[PDB]
Amino acid sequence: YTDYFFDEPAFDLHDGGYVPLEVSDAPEKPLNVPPLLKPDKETATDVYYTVTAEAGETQLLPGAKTKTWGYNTSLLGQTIVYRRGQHTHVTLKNTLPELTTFHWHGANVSGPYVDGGCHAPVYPGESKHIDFTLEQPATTLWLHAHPCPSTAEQVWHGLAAMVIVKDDHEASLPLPRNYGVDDIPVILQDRRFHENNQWDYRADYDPDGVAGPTAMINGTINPYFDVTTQKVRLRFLNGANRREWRLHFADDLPFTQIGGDGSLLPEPVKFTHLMLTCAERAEVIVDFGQYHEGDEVTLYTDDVPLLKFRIHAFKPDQTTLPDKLFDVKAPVVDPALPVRHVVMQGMDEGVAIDGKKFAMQRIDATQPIGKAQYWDVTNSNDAPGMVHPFHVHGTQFLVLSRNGHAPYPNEHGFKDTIGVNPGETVRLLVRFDLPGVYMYHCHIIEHEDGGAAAQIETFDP
Amino acid sequence: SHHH
Ligand SMILES: [Cu+2]
Ligand SMILES: [Cu+2]
Ligand SMILES: [Cu+2]
Ligand SMILES: [Cu+2]
Ligand SMILES: [Cu+2]
Ligand SMILES: [Cu+2]
Ligand SMILES: [Cu+2]
Repeated sequence: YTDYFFDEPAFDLHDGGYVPLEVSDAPEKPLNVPPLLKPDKETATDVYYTVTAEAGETQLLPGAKTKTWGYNTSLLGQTIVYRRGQHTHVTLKNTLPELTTFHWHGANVSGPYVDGGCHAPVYPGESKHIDFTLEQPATTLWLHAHPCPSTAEQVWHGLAAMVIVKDDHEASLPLPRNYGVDDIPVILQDRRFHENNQWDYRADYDPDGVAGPTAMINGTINPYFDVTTQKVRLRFLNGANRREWRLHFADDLPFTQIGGDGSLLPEPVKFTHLMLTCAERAEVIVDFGQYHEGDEVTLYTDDVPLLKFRIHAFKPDQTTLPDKLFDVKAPVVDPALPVRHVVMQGMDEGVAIDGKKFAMQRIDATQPIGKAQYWDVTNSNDAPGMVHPFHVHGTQFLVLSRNGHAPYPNEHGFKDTIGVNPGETVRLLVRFDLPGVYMYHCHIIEHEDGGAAAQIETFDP
Repeated sequence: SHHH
């Protein structure tokens, strides 16, 4: 028995071109925690932010600095806090040598301009302004680049940032919430270092997914984290181009998932082993109560150590989580509407959706706003296949079934990305609140760039 | 506990 929910035969580690992680010989160092991006101005009703994509240099390994890109920093980005109900104004500035896109993955905003996908280019040296008001539950989202094609290369350079959404309900729960002390991002990525400590996407390119052997956690090699509280909230984001993370602690220390892509979970779910596909988020609580000062607990993926938790002195907490975290209010399907069938096909260069590759001017589907529809999403890859993380812009969906059976224990909240196993049909409940144009695609980023993407137009009827 |  595998400890994870996905189908073992389909794990990334069965690919012929699989790249194992190796522990780097680089020095151990403190986990970089990206600072909170300070607003330009904030009132209760409004918040103003400037977000600048920029090119710089980061000391990742001894010797030469790695050339990297980031938002408001050299690599990755400062964490951006949004609040449900607050009118948000954002100045998007591009100081890169390439055009880019500012994609708010999981933010229910209008498409395709505010959404910041393929049709929202910001050229070098120019600025754009956007505004929106999030009307969605508290969760962890993220920002990343999304020029079509060239998404994979821009993310590789380092254009990803964690986005936190706050709401009244979540503020009232007994959760670690002191950012950088007991509540931290865990942005899981891999890279390959070449001569002079540089990255080289083009040398490492593979149409089925790029992965390197060195794990990078919040832009840090060989990180440790100093624990100064009994409980810690980890916001896991899989920011890798392709790699799956199979997370567990030494000695199978339990942890509890309280959150998924789009919302808190309806109920807490206890885990010893958690698998995350690309773009998935999982918020977990780890209780270090059994441990004493000077102890050490290692977070692993498979047999490879990722992050070392060094236990300092902490005040007792021993709080309980309620049995119910969040009320999931499922919409009613519109019974006039057919079941939508979406089929992901191919591997390597042959990836496609419903028989076609992406065309920027072509609309592939329509759906009325405010009306929930069943989407049946199929991964048609015969064995041996791979888990395809399917993502829909502009919405948070609910998962109803997997091959006619229950979703996984941690998939009863709102989600925007779901891993579809080979041969599997998952049934989703999908509603768009806002009119415009939205993409759906595989979130193995090389698959997206290789054309495994379609666009849907939503309209007011 | 090795993994896989
Ligand atoms: Cu206003
Ligand atoms: Cu404005
Ligand atoms: Cu994304
Ligand atoms: Cu997205
Ligand atoms: Cu184990
Ligand atoms: Cu996308
Ligand atoms: Cu794919």
